[PDB]
Amino acid sequence: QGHMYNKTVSINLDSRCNASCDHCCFSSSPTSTTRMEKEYIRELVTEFAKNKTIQVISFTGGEVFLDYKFLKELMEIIKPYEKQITLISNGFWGLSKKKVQEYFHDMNSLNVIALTISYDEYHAPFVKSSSIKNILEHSRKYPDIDISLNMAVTKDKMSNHILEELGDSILGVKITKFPMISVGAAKTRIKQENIHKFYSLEDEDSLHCPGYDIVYHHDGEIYPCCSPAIFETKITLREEYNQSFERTVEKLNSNLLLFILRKEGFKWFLNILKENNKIEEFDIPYEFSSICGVCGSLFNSAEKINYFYPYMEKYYNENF
Amino acid sequence: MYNKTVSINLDSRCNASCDHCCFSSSPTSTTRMEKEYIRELVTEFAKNKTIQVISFTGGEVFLDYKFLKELMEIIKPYEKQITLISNGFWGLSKKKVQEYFHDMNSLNVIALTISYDEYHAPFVKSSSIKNILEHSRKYPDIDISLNMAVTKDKMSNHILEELGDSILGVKITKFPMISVGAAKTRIKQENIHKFYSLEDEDSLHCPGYDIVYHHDGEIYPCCSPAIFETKITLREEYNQSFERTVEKLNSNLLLFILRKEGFKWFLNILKENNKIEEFDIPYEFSSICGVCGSLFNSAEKINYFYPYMEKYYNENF
Ligand SMILES: Nc1ncnc2c1ncn2[C@@H]1O[C@H](CSCC[C@H](N)C(=O)O)[C@@H](O)[C@H]1O
Ligand SMILES: Nc1ncnc2c1ncn2[C@@H]1O[C@H](CSCC[C@H](N)C(=O)O)[C@@H](O)[C@H]1O
Ligand code: SF4
Ligand code: SF4
Ligand code: SF4
Ligand code: SF4
Repeated sequence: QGHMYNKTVSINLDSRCNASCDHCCFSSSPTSTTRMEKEYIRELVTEFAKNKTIQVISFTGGEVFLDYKFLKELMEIIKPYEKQITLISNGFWGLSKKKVQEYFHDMNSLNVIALTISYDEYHAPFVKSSSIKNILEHSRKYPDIDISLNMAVTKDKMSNHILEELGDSILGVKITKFPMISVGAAKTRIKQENIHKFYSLEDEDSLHCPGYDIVYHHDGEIYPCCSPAIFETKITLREEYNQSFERTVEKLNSNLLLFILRKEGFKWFLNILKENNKIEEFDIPYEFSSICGVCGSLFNSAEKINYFYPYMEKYYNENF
Repeated sequence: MYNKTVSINLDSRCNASCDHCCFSSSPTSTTRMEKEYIRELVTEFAKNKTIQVISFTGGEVFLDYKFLKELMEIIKPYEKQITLISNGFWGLSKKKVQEYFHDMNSLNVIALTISYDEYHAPFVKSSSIKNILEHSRKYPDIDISLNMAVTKDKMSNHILEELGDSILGVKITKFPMISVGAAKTRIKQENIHKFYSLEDEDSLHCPGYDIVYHHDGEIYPCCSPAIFETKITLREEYNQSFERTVEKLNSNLLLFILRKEGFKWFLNILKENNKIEEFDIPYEFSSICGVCGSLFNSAEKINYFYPYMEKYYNENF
C-alpha cells in the first residue's frame, strides 16, 4: 500500500532547439538560454539510474539530439543499471542516413524502448519531410523500439498533406494528432479560434486528470505531470536545490490537493465554485482543448489554491 | 507464461464483407462456437486467477450486442479487464453510442479499437465512426485506437481527412495486408506492400504469443491474421481448461524453436533441402507473419520439420 508515481521520471535537458515552432509550449529556439547545468543533470541521471523503483527514464527538450554527445553520455550512465529509456525528438537528424544508422544502433544498445517523432505544419519549416521518412523507414530494422508520430494541429493546420507526403514510411507507426494547449508561443502566435475546444464544464463526469508523471523541467522546477498546462499553475514539487527523488515522490503522494483531484476529479473543485458562485470570479473557461485547460485556471494563483483549503481540510477530517 | 491475457472470437458473421478480410467474414458466415460453449469459456476465464484481460473479436461482436453484454456481465463480478474491436456500424445512432459507452464503462472495458479504411467504407458510413470517436472523449479511461488496413491503391488518405477532428487524441495505425482469406483472391499481390524478404534474417522473429479461442473451435498461439490458416492448434479435446492450453503452449517444441531461433531455423532447413519453391514460401512479404502462414499451412509442411525438431531437442537438453 506504498507510494505511487515512482516507477517513471522525465528530465527536460534544455530549452534550446534547432526549430522555432509557432505553438511551442516552451517557446524553444536556437537562442533559448533556459536549462539546468550539465553537472546537475549528470547527478540527477545518476540518482535515477541507481534508484530502486524507477523503471523508465524519459528525455525531452528542447531538442535532445541537438547535443547528442551529452545525450549519449547520460544514456551510458544509465546502461549498467539497465533502466528503460524513452526519447522524443523533432527528427532533424534524419537528414543524415549515417546519423540515422548510428543513432538507432546507440538507442538499441542503450535500452531505448520508445522513440516519438514530432512532425506537423508547425515543425515543417524547420525539418524536411524526407528526414522524417529516413527515421521511420530505418526504425523497421529495430522492432524492439516502439515508434510514434505526434502531430500538433489547429483548425487551419490539420497536417493532412504532411501525412500523405510521408507515404508508406508511416506503416506500422502509431500516429496521434492532438490539439494545442494555449501556453508558450501558442498563446501569442496562434488565434484562439483555431484551437479546437472539445471539452466543456458540462462534461463534469469526464473531467479527470490523465495521471501524475514527475518531470524535472529545464527551468529547474519539478512538476507533477508532463502537460504543457502545468507550468502556469502554482503546483510545484521542488523545495530546495539538492532534492532526492524519494523526497519528490513523498511530496507528491502527500499533496492533499493532488490527492483529492485524483480521487474525486475536477468536479469536486468545480462544484465548490458553482455552489459559492465563484466560477466567473475564478475565470474558469466554459470550453477547452483538453482536461488540463481547467487545471490551469483552477490553480494558477496561490489565492485560488488557498480558496480550497477549508474544503480540503474538511474532506481530510471526514475521510481520515 | 502467456497466461495473463486471452481472446475469444465470438463469430465469423459480420454486417460487412471486406475485400481483405482474413476470415472472409460476411452476413452469411456460418462458422462459430455454440453460445453455451462460449458462456462456459467466459465463465472459466472470469474465474481464472491468472487472466487479467479478456478480449472479444469476430466477425462483428456488436452485431449480437445482447450476447456481448451477457458475456461482459458474466465477467463483471470477477473484475477482469475487457478489450473490444469493432467496425463501428453501431455508430450511426448517437443514442446507441451513448448506451454502449455507458455499458462499456460500467463493465470494465479498458480499450476499444475501431477498424475503418477503404475496405470497410462500403459497409459503414464515415459519420458513424466520427460519432464513436467524438463520444469516446467523455470516457478517458477507455483507450481508443483506429486501425486502418491499406494497400498501394487504397492508402485511406481521404478517409482520414474526412474523419476531421474526431481523430484528435486517437491512436491511428495504418498497416499492410496479410495475404490470407479474402485478400488472397480479391486483392492484386502488386498492391500489397512488401517490406520484408527472406534475405534479411534480422527482424524475422515472431512478435509474441497471445492465446485465441477461435470461431473455428480451435485455439491459436497468436492474434495474427496469418495464424488462422496454419495447422498450429493448441486444442486437443472439446473440454480443455486454460491451464491445459497454457501447458501445451509452453511445451510446444515448434513454438519453442520458433521463439528462440526465429524463422531462420525453418527457412534454413527448406533452403538446405531445396523445398522453398515446393512449400510456396514468398520471396517478399508485408510482415513477418507472411512467412509463418506459408511455412505451417498444412500438416505435411509441419510434419516436414519434425525429424529436425527431434534432432534439435536431442542436441539441446
Ligand atoms: N502548446 C503546445 N500544445 C500542445 N503540444 C505542444 C505544444 N508545444 C509543444 N507541444 C508538443 O510537445 C511535444 C514535445 S516538445 C519537445 C520535444 C521535441 N522538440 C519535439 O518537438 O518532439 C511535441 O510533440 C510538440 O509538438
Ligand atoms: N487480411 C488481413 N490483413 C490484415 N489485417 C486484416 C486482414 N483481415 C482483417 N484484418 C484486420 O483485422 C482486424 C480485426 S477483423 C475482426 C474485428 C472487426 N470486424 C474489425 O474489422 O475490426 C481489423 O482491423 C481488420 O482490418
Ligand atoms: S515543439 Fe519541439 S521542435 Fe518545435 S520548437 Fe518546441 S521543442 Fe523545438
Ligand atoms: S490535469 Fe493538471 S495535473 Fe493532470 S496532467 Fe493536466 S495539467 Fe497536469
Ligand atoms: S475486416 Fe472486420 S468488418 Fe471487415 S469483413 Fe472482416 S470481420 Fe467484418
Ligand atoms: S503468425 Fe506466426 S509470427 Fe505472426 S504473431 Fe502468430 S506465431 Fe508470431
